[PDB]
Amino acid sequence: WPSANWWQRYQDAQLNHLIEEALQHSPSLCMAMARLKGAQGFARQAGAIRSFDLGLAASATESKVSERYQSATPPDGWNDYGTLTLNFQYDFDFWGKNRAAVVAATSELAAAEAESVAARLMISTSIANAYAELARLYANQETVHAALQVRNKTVELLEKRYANGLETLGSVSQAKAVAASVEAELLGIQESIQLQKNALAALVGQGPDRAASIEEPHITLTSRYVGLLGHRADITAARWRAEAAAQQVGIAQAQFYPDVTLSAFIGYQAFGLDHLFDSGNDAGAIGPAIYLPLFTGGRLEGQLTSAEARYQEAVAQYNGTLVQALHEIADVVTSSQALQARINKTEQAVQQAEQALHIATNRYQGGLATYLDVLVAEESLLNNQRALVNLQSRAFSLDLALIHALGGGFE
Amino acid sequence: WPSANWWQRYQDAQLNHLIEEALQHSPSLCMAMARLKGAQGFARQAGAIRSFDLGLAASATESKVSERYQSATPPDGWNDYGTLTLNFQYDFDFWGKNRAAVVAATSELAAAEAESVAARLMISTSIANAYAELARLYANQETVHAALQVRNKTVELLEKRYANGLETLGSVSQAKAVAASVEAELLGIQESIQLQKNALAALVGQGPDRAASIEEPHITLTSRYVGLLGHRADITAARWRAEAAAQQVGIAQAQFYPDVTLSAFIGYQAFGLDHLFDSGNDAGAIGPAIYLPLFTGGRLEGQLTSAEARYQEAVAQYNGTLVQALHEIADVVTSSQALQARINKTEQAVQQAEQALHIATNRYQGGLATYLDVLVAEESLLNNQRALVNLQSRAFSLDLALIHALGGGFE
Amino acid sequence: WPSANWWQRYQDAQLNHLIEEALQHSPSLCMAMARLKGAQGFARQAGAIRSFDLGLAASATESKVSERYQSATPPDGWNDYGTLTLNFQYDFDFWGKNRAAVVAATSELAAAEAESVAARLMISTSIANAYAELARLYANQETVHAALQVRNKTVELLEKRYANGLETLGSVSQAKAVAASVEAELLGIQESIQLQKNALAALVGQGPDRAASIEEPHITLTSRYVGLLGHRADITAARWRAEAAAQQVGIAQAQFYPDVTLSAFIGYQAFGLDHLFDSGNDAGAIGPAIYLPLFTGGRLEGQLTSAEARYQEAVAQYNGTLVQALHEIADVVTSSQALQARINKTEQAVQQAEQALHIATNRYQGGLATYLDVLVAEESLLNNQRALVNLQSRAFSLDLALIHALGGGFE
Ligand SMILES: CCCCCCCCO[C@H]1O[C@H](CO)[C@@H](O)[C@H](O)[C@H]1O
Ligand SMILES: CCCCCCCCO[C@H]1O[C@H](CO)[C@@H](O)[C@H](O)[C@H]1O
Ligand SMILES: CCCCCCCCO[C@H]1O[C@H](CO)[C@@H](O)[C@H](O)[C@H]1O
Ligand SMILES: [Hg+2]
Ligand SMILES: [Hg+2]
Ligand SMILES: [Hg+2]
Ligand SMILES: [Hg+2]
Ligand SMILES: [Hg+2]
Ligand SMILES: [Hg+2]
Repeated sequence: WPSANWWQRYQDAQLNHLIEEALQHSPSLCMAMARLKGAQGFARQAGAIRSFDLGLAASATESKVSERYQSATPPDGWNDYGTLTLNFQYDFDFWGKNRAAVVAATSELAAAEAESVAARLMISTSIANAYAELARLYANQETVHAALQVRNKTVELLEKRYANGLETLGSVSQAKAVAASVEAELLGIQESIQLQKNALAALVGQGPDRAASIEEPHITLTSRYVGLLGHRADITAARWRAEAAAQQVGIAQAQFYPDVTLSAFIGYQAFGLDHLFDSGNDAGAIGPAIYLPLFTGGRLEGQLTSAEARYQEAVAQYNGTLVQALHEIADVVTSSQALQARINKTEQAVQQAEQALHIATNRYQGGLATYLDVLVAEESLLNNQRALVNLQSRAFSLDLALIHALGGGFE
Repeated sequence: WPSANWWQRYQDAQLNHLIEEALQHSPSLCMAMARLKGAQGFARQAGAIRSFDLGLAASATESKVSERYQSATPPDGWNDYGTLTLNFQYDFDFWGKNRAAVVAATSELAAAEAESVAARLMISTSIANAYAELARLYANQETVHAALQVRNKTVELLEKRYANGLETLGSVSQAKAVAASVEAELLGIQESIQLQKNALAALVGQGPDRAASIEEPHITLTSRYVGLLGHRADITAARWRAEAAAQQVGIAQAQFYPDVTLSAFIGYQAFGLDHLFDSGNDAGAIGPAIYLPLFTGGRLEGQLTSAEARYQEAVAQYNGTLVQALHEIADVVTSSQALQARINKTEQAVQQAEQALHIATNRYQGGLATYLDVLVAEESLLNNQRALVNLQSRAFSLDLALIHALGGGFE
Repeated sequence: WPSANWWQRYQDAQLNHLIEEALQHSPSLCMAMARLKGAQGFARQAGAIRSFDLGLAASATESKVSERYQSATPPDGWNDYGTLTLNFQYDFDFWGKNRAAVVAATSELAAAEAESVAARLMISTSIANAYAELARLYANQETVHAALQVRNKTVELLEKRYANGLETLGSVSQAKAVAASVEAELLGIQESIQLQKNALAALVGQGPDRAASIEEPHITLTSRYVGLLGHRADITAARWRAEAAAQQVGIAQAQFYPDVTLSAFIGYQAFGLDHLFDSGNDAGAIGPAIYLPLFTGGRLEGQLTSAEARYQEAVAQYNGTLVQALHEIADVVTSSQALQARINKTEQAVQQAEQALHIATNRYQGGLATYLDVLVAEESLLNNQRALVNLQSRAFSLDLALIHALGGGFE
């Protein structure tokens, strides 16, 4: 199914180059890279909760103690003190709170990894879809330009006839109005082409000088040959975020249980900075502490409610993502299955209108039909030719819609 | 005005069932439920600030004191100590800071309650609007299919005539081009119908198998029979959020004032863990503390500026919501008042075009008018019939727009 | 180039008044003001990190000390204690962490200042663009109303003719269908005009009574006469945010280095509240402390990774903004350069169609051409006249697009 570099299947080295440029260096690329690195840093920070912490502390203080407060034998006046210690703290994690925190953070990272794939897909498909439109525009340009050549040929026939007393000025004027209108349409298409090149340049992270070297597409379209949702990075990301939320419910539950910590220090403390290192002025301690909240008035309880709510939200978000992915795939299937008959009937309208015009103009070049018959046929032909070109372009768009709906093929 | 289950007024048990399904269980539903529960948990957490807090603390420590630091008679060497205490803390709230915090949180909850109603409205109206489009599509299907039957009948008349030397091949070819084009339009409509069923399935939280049982709508539209803004949950929510912001200004102001707290503990402390419970090794304390910031270099001041700014923003947000609600209601009124005359003139175009076609085809079936007169009339008729069906559908859309603009009728 | 009050160049005091109203008082205005004040408050709060902090603390405690814990000569029973102190804290900032924090906050403020300019631009251009559409609608109203007068004149000619046996009922019916359709189009345009007035009222922060005094625009369009990006407030804001992020990388780096603080207090502490102020019960201290983290298990490291990621994101965001601004300017140039030829060819279609109609109707008023020739010409004329009016309106839209792309002229 969809390749990793799936755009290569269209055999357009243009398209290949545009996507390749965007995926090597472009702002959308860099932002996606950055957002993944962010999640990596966040995961790293979270994992620290399961380590011990070590720090060095030192102080020098000039202090005067109250004479009648907490010491029966306080030193007199202002004296200097110093300390210099190595300090240690470790949280025991008896209920798994901190482990759950790390699982939540790593689940977020897994979601971030999936989102980086989704970002690659969003870049490549945004370019391919813009390219599809460029191709559609160039097709409409060819169709309208060819019609213009004909409209001009009709004016000049009708003018030669009018000159020889074989046609009216009304017909001539109408034909000139038709030709001017078709040319106006062509100019609009040509503007759109250039606008679309500008957009492609921006999509690949470049200024508008990149647009100057964009040429007519040459796309080769080949027919291809619930279980279909496993390459959807959005579903994967939402899965992992629902896992992270579940873990956060666990954290909130574990906050009701005793927290057991271990602290320690070792170093020197002295009355007199010049005595900091004297024999006997070492100090140290180690021991566990436990804290058990007994009544918080709603803090622990409310936090648990909020964590449950976030889990429920995340599950609903996952469900929504599944529903939306199935909708997207269902639509691609619907439209893909409808396309051939649409094209078929529109081809038939083109061909019958082309016959109509051929007969109308033969008859005109021989004085049996009016100019009006020609105008009506010309208009019907052009309208159907444009409809056809747009449906042919739709085949490419639908192939791209399938690739998007399947989530690409990054692997 | 708008009922609680307002969609029932259209007398389409289909529509009723789709909305009912979505409101019983669907991802959009669940996310809305979850976001309300979240606000409930947040409110619960906030209310804790006005309670006292109670906790149990215990520790066992092996400690060596410096010989010449803070004790004139320090114990020698490394000794074991233990503590086990019940701890209590209460913030007095003399300036109402904490009360304002709870008012802010409960105001947010009231806003969240209003937003849950808005979410129900967004679900039901999104479904009804998608349904409106489904109905419009089925109407265009009937209109275009009926026209197709006629186009085919015209081909086969013109072919019988051409066969008998009474018509040209040009006419025949044009008529076939017209019929193929009308059929191509029909196929496009039929695709849209299926796409719209897919969308309805997704809107009610279901996979695309739900779409398979969606049938043609049968909507019954009945005419109905600043003060009109009280069912707007968005205005209510913004109201309450502006209240919450106002309270937060109060909090920021109160941070300049003295904070008075009460702390207490009771328990046991001992040199020697085996002596933890000995007579005389109980320890306890109670008392108030007061802290008054005297200079913070911009922390309190900046926090007040930020809180005032948030209030101003929230008031502007409320004002914007009022303006937008009035715009929405004004537009519904504008369009509702315009609709009948639009329909009237478009009905007149339909009927006159239908007469034109009838005369053109009678005249054709008797050799007085061209095929061209028939083509022009057929085209004019179909264009006007589609315009009419779209305006008739607009009546339903406008009724739904009114319900949305009034904020529904949940009560 | 673009003035500060650039809309004045269109010489429409209407437009001037609408924009002026919105910029004096409107919800969008107020929200923008509020968001700037917020950033000001945040900057103020951040700057506090470089000041010292002063506070007053007092306590009164009833306390019972354990007999055999930490004092060899503990007081007996429950006794009262009091304290009353002035407390001082100052962070030294040897590595520039706190300075970087303030630079980051002031850079955010500079970005907020730029965004307030962008908000002014978004307000004025949203109004001008809505006004452009209002003008376009009024032009289409004039064009369609004038065509309607003609369509009605054609019905009544064809009816007088049909009455005298000189025309068919088919022609009459077709002409009536055409007129009804043109009137239906007019009614739709008139609805749109009123909807557009409603939108303008909302855009200037007013209820729908403001819409009642909005009249036909009278815009005067005058031709004007990478380096072009310096008035883009979005680029400026993104610049400053990338600076703020860079500083935050510095903060994260500086967190690995020793933190040196200074603390002090002075006051009174006493056993016996009635002795709080007794000679010798003063207490005080001053001194520096240093903390150096030695191992944090990923906290410092992960924070640095996250800060680098945010910098990278912000740089990419800046780059994206540059690319998007260049795209916007490139499009304005593309479309501006295309416009004249589009208008020219469309003017030619109008004029030739107008000749066609004139000849068709002269010939009709003299029995040489059919009604059909008239219908075809009338339709072609109207279609081209509307296309022209829309292209003329486009000239105004493009001028506004240029002003937007250049970022206005606030100075
Ligand atoms: C990473 C280094 C950790 C060890 C720090 C040990 C600090 C205290 O250590 C010391 O202090 C005394 C007072 O001078 C001496 O009497 C000692 O012999 C000595 O062990
Ligand atoms: C919720 C329980 C709160 C009460 C805890 C009281 C702890 C201290 O209580 C005690 O400690 C002493 C030392 O053993 C005794 O001499 C006592 O008679 C006793 O009151
Ligand atoms: C802003 C005011 C700062 C100064 C506070 C000084 C508090 C301690 O000050 C004092 O305490 C004693 C005990 O009564 C006396 O013996 C003193 O003479 C006196 O200096
Ligand atoms: Hg990057
Ligand atoms: Hg990069
Ligand atoms: Hg739920
Ligand atoms: Hg649910
Ligand atoms: Hg404001
Ligand atoms: Hg304001």
